[PDB]
Amino acid sequence: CFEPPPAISTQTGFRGLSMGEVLHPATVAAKKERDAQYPPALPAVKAEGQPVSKVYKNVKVLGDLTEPEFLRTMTAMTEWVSPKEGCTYCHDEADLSSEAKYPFKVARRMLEMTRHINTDWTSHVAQTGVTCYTCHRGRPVPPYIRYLEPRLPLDNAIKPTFVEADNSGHVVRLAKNTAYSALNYDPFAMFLANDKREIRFVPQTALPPVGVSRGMERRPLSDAYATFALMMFISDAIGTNCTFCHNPQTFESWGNKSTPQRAIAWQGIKMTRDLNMNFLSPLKPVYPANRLGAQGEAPMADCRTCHQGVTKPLFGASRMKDYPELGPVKA
Amino acid sequence: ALLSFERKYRVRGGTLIGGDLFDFWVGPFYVGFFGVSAIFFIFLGVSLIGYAASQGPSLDPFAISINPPDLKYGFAGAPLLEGGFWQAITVCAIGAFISWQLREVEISRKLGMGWHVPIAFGVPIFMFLVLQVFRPILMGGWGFAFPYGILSHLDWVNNFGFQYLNWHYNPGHMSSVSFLFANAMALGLHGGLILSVANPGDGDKVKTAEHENAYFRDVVGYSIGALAIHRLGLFLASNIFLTGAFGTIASGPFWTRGWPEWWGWWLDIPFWS
Amino acid sequence: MYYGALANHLDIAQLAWYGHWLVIWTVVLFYLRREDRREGYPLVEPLGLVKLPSPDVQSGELPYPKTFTLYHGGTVQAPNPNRRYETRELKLAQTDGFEGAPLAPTGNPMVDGVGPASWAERSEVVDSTFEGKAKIVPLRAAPEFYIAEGDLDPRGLPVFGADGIEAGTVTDLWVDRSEYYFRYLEISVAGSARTALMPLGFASITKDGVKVQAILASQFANVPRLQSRDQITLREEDKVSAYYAGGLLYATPERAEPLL
Amino acid sequence: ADFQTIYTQIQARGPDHFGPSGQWGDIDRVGKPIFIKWLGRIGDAQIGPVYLGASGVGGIAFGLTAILIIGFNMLAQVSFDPLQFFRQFFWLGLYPPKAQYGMGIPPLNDGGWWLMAGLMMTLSLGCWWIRVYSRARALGLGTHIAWNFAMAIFFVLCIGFFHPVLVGSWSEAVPFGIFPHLDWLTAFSMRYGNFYYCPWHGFSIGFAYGCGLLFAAHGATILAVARFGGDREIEQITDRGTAVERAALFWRWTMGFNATIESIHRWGWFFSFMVMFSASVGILLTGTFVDNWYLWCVKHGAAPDYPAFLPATPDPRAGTFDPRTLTGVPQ
Amino acid sequence: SASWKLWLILDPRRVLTALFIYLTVIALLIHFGLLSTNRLNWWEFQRGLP
Amino acid sequence: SASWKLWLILDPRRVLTALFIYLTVIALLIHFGLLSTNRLNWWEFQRGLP
Amino acid sequence: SLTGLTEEEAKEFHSVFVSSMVLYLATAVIVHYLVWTARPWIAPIPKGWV
Amino acid sequence: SLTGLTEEEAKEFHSVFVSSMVLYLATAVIVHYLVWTARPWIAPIPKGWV
Ligand code: BCB
Ligand SMILES: C/C=C1/c2cc3[nH]c4c(c3C)C(=O)[C@H](C(=O)OC)c4c3nc(cc4[nH]c(cc(n2)[C@@H]1C)c(C(C)=O)c4C)[C@@H](C)[C@@H]3CCC(=O)OC/C=C(\C)CCC[C@H](C)CCC[C@H](C)CCCC(C)C
Ligand SMILES: C/C=C1/c2cc3[nH]c4c(c3C)C(=O)[C@H](C(=O)OC)c4c3nc(cc4[nH]c(cc(n2)[C@@H]1C)c(C(C)=O)c4C)[C@@H](C)[C@@H]3CCC(=O)OC/C=C(\C)CCC[C@H](C)CCC[C@H](C)CCCC(C)C
Ligand SMILES: COC1=C(OC)C(=O)C(C/C=C(\C)CC/C=C(\C)CC/C=C(\C)CC/C=C(\C)CC/C=C(\C)CC/C=C(\C)CC/C=C(\C)CCC=C(C)C)=C(C)C1=O
Ligand SMILES: CC(C)=CCC/C(C)=C/CC/C(C)=C/CC/C(C)=C/CC/C(C)=C/CC/C(C)=C/CC/C(C)=C/CC1=C(C)C(=O)c2ccccc2C1=O
Ligand code: HEC
Ligand SMILES: CC(C)=CCC/C(C)=C/C=C/C(C)=C/C=C/C(C)=C/C=C\C=C(C)\C=C\C=C(/C)CC/C=C(\C)CCCC(C)C
Ligand SMILES: [Fe+3]
Ligand SMILES: [Mg+2]
Repeated sequence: CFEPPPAISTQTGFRGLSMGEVLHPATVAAKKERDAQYPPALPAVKAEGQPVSKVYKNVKVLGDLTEPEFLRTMTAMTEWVSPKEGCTYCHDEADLSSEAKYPFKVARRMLEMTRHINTDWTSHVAQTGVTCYTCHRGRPVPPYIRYLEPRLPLDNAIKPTFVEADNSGHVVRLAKNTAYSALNYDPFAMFLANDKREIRFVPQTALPPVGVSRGMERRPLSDAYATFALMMFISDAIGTNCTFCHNPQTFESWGNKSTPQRAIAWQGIKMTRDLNMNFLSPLKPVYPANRLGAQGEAPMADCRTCHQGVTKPLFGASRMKDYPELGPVKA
Repeated sequence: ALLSFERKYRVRGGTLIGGDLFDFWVGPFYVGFFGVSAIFFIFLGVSLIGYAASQGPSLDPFAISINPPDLKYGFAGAPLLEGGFWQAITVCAIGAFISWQLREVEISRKLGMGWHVPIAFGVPIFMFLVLQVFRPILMGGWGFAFPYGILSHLDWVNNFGFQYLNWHYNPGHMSSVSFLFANAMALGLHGGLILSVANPGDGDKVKTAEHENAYFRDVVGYSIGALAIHRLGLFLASNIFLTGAFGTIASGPFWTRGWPEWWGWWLDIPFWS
Repeated sequence: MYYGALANHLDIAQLAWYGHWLVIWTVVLFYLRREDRREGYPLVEPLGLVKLPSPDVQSGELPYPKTFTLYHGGTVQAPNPNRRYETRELKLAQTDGFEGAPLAPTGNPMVDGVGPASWAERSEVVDSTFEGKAKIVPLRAAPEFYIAEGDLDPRGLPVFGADGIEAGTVTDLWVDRSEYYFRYLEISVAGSARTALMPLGFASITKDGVKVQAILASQFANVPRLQSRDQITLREEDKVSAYYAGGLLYATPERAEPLL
Repeated sequence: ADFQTIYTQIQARGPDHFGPSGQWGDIDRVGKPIFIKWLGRIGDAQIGPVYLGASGVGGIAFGLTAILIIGFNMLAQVSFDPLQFFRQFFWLGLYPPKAQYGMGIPPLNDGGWWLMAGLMMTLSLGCWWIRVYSRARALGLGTHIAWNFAMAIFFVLCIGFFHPVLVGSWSEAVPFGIFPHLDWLTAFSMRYGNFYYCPWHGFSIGFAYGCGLLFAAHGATILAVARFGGDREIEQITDRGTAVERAALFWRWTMGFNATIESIHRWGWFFSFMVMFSASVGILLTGTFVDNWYLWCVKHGAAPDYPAFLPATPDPRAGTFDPRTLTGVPQ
Repeated sequence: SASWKLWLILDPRRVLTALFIYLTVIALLIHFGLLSTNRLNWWEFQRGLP
Repeated sequence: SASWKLWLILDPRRVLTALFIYLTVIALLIHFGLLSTNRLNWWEFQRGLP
Repeated sequence: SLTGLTEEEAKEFHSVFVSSMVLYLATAVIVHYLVWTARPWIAPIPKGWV
Repeated sequence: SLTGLTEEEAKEFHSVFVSSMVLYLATAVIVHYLVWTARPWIAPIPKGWV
């Protein structure tokens, strides 16, 4: 209810438009300390030998590597996903080729997903890229996952209170997933699980056009509310405000009225929809029943899953050069 | 040039500074030392606005915008076309407002009136100072202040509001808006009641203060009274800015998050989760 | 193609904008300012250079007079032809030849009734209740009115002037019977057989006594006198209030001087 | 300082008297007046008697019915949990339809209850307007208050009923709720492109600020001449004393012109009326004849433009979607 | 045994009105609190168990 | 004991009303706070146990 | 007295008030037993509850 | 008397007030024992607790 001064302010718009970031230094420092737990890159190994899909029996994604580099990748993955459990989280103790454990199959699809992100979505992740740690932060279950219904607490490792899991908490579950606003919508299920809905709702002409402006030919105003809820969610998930990407003088305008971060955010929306539709949701049959949602759906990812309240995940920390096997993949 | 009852009131004395030097009228206007300074600042500031507008991109009256400096300049004087003109006009505006208030003090001293009007005028001056000086000082530069333009200062208000993701949830804003609406409604009621009593209809008699009390005791069960309604109107009008200033000064210096999250103090009480 | 279009570059909102301005300025200039001119107009130029229209004709800026029919009696007009001319021979002399030049009192402005001590030529009638009784009366003449329980009773308190010298004793309160509101303190002034009314607004009242910044103790003697003991006319109210108000500027010479 | 202008130190008490008789309804003036002491410091101490009347009862009955509907639907929103109702009250709301039904009566679960509550509130406001008007008439007073009130009620109808009619959709109307109706403010402004660029929004705000200025100035003026009996405004209207001569001269010497003690009340009435009148005109123009106020201002040359501070970024979706899908249903 | 003297000072009407309102508030709280559960809700189809 | 003289100064009606409101608020806090916990909610099906 | 009741009015009101209060509480007791037969609302301690 | 009661009224009220308060507290004690038999709410110190 009180944050002591000073604040940190950036300027993202023309002078006098009060556009830019506003940050609490203690919050920034706490997030920086949290994100600095990123394990250092493992020492490089000599890339010499015959390819691993000659020595090994069940390699389907990382076949091009050699035994030292492949083992280094496995060591990085166990640091990033299951440091407490170790190799046994995904592997049979005796048969390293066995794919009996569901985390093995999930992790294979996750390797493909990470390579896809680092190869085909450089329009969003640029040369920073992602690794398993970007979402997992050293846990089997990433701290911020999404279902078709909002949940509390946001970090799923924390056990929910009675109200957070009860029907009477529904409104709060909405509010705390849209930065405490009263907007009566779940923008993740509407906009980020798939690409069925149009986020944009603002007209692009001064006067109402014939054919779209009366009665049943109009989109309901609920769409405006829903997009506002999505934008609140994005601002909270990225740890910024609307002027990071907009000149609120005209939210609908581009050019001098939007920042480059808005174009990157559009690429992020496309990438999140793609990841949910093509990699995370189709994993439903592999999971046990305790990982699925109320509708029996598989857990998904949103902006918060990678960003976790920072405009750049881990403040732009990168491992792309250190682990080329995670992307970009040269065809 | 005089109201028919005016001459007996035009006596010397009551000035704060200047004495008989500027103690005179020009037409209906009282001048005084602070009338002289008000005209100085008004002429200078409007002329600087005119020249600075002439050098901007559009001369359409509603598109003119004189903006403060970039944040990088901090509190330093900026080049005139890049915020320096805004700084000069800001100084002229402050001088004009304070001169006007002090001339009101002199006029009310001359008339044997209470100083309620210049004191009330102090409130919007204080809000202007909060917006353009005090909050910029806390935030660390003149670049946080609003620009001068019919529609551009609205852009500043808009973007300032959305820097905190929904300004409607600002508690100081909620109080300020409640006072604004209450004041407009109370002014409507008060004007209507006085006019209804003085203008009953066709050939009907002017009614009395007892009729004023009776009307509102009938309608809502309470009548605040003739003097008390003026006290209340002043109270509500003043509290618009007096309580808004808290939300304004808090936004950034005391609160960097979205305003809806501030209500977590209530929502997140552990007793009810 | 579009709703609201009247031409290629003419739309309904554009015309309604100018219509709104027309509404605002017609109401302001054609009606509200004319209403504003129902007192003090036509304007007078005692030191003018040119000939104005006679004050007794409807000269063009003047609204046509309206008639207020009073609750207890006759009628008044606005503009009021009877209040048009003021005839009192104010004790004031010009400090300079032009109208914009302030006037200076020729001696004892508070008694004369000039400047902040000026009183208006109100009707010499007692303001009344809607039942026809005198509205403002001392508590001795209105036993059915009383101070609310637990509130400070000021009767018997000493009254001190602006110079800290004791000036008198509160003898009574005067209550407004229509509004149920105390409006005056009656003060027996020391050094005479005489009572002076004072508006309750000029009194700072404690349990120790009442203090009056407005006038010196010795000036309480010259407060304007009520013709009747237990009632007050509207003009008497104006005179009594204006005496203390004039003291705000005239009680001592220093009060009329600037800081710098 | 005149401390009487701050509060009332010595309160007066008198006989329990019936007010001025009305042409009818003196039988319905009920209640024994009560005198609460702290209220007499800032205003009049007396509460009551209150007039019942037929129109007052109608206002109460319709208003209580609407309140009951709203509160019950809020309670259902927390699944009837009383503690959670108390906690979440500000975030709760009864919403108009979220789907597009045009102007058809929506189902109970998606806007029917909202519609019934809106009708009940409208009828309660109608009855209370009758009460205001007819009490003015009964006491032999002009009906100025009732016409100011009528303008306010008309604005309420514009935002709740008339604009939905004009664009043809109940989904545009204001929800009932503490935070939800503010959410509507923002969603409505976004849908129609920044209400800051609506000229009648500007007029309404100009007159609202003008009400602030005028009531501050007039209240302070009357307080400043309170020692001359300035608060007795009716007598000053009929027999002008030195209080209003001083008030007029203060304003004349300050700004070159002045009102009278009667006409300043006409100014106040006009400004308060114009708040609601300008707001009503703006709402009736919005959507029906103007789609995007910012683009309307750009078309008419009024909108300021600013250089980009960060690089200007073109719309990355330019020419990839049909612009009719922004505000119109695709099918 | 002198409990009846309570009505010499406590105004039976006030106590009756207060009890009416108070017991009503308690009853509404209990009925609506039970309806907010799955286990003890008797209006709706049974939820919270397979 | 002269404790009864308390009622010569303390106005039994005020004390009774204050106790009524005070104990009601405490009881409501306790009942509804217990119902906000997995462990001690006696209305709902048992939650929060493995 | 401060309420306007006489001595005998106070006694008669006290008698009827107490009888009504006792009857209301007794029917509440019976109703709670019947509701228990409908829903035994205080379940026994479940297995892993500590 | 600052509260309008006579001295014997004060003593009668005091006796009834103290008896009622004590009865209320005693039944609270019994009820808390019964509730403990239903739910022993102060759990023993858990294994890792310090
Ligand atoms: C998206 C952003 C929003 C926003 C952003 C916002 C901000 C950032 C602030 C407010 C503030 C305020 N807002 Mg909010 N706003 C309000 C209303 C209000 C006001 C009650 C309040 C105070 C305004 C103020 O300080 O002016 C200031 C006016 C001044 C200083 C006048 C100075 C006058 C000067 C002394 C004299 C000038 C004289 C002329 C130059 C002379 C002219 C000469 C003549 C002759 C021509 C309503 C009723 C709504 C509705 C309906 O939703 C709303 C929505 C919003 N506001 C949007 C949600 N607004 C302020 C506040 O208090 O917030 C808590 C504030 O800081
Ligand atoms: C809570 C109490 C409030 C309140 C109270 C009172 N209000 C008063 C008084 C009281 C008591 C007076 O006594 C005084 C007066 O005489 O009344 C007739 C006055 C007055 N209130 C004015 C404007 C007003 N009140 C607003 C708000 C409230 N008022 C709130 C609601 C607003 C809003 C909200 O926008 C406005 C615009 C003037 C008309 C007048 C000052 C004249 C002046 O100061 O003369 C001196 C100065 C000038 C005439 C011009 C100066 C021009 C400079 C040099 C150049 C321009 C600089 C500027 C920064 C550019 C801005 C651009 C823009 C697009 C962004
Ligand atoms: C520009 C001019 C404006 C303006 C003007 C004017 N405004 C007027 C008049 C004029 C001229 C009148 O003459 C009339 C009146 O009489 O004045 C005394 C009135 C009025 N403006 C009110 C409210 C108002 N004005 C607002 C705004 C503006 N006004 C703008 C600013 C706002 C804002 C902004 O939010 C509000 C809330 C009422 C007090 C009153 C109508 C009462 C009614 O129509 O009653 C209708 C009756 C009912 C709804 C029944 C109520 C039953 C109980 C008490 C309620 C439920 C209790 C239950 C226990 C449940 C609990 C929960 C529940 C509390 C939730
Ligand atoms: C166009 O200008 C106008 C406005 O500006 C927009 C208005 O705001 C208003 C007021 C408010 C509105 C238009 C908005 C709400 C109005 C609606 C929905 C339509 C009008 C409805 C009303 C004014 C009130 C609605 C009330 C009902 C339908 C219930 C009617 C029942 C009543 C009156 C009591 C039943 C009793 C009888 C039928 C006979 C006995 C009656 C009495 C003894 C007293 C009745 C007294 C009077 C004065 C009619 C008016 C009237 C107006 O003309
Ligand atoms: C030689 C030399 C230096 C000369 C200089 C002379 C000098 C200082 C000139 C100044 C010239 C300037 C700057 C003039 C500008 C004047 C200004 C600020 C005009 C603005 C007018 C505006 C827009 C006011 C907004 C408020 C408004 C709508 C007011 C209209 C209603 C009125 C007149 C309110 C004032 C008013 C109020 C508030 C009462 O309560 C009252 C009670 C009883 C009788 C009369 C009145 C009364 O007149
Ligand atoms: C889950 C996150 C894993 C952890 C932790 C570890 N490994 Fe793994 N491993 C995983 C997958 C999904 C795969 C299949 C790779 C593919 O592209 O198909 C593997 C593969 C291996 C293999 C090859 C098995 C074979 O066919 O011979 C080996 C030898 C291997 N992994 C070793 C290994 C070690 C030593 C680990 C601990 C440090 C380890 N893995 C962790 C998924 C996961
Ligand atoms: C043409 C046809 C067929 C029909 C037309 C019907 C018609 C005229 C409809 C009109 C609708 C209108 C005008 C709607 C307008 C709505 C508007 C402007 C609403 C705006 C704001 C509302 C707000 C802020 C409401 C807040 C409400 C509350 C907080 C209520 C709280 C209630 C309670 C605590 C009561 C609890 C009761 C308990 C038993 C549970
Ligand atoms: Fe008034
Ligand atoms: Mg539940």
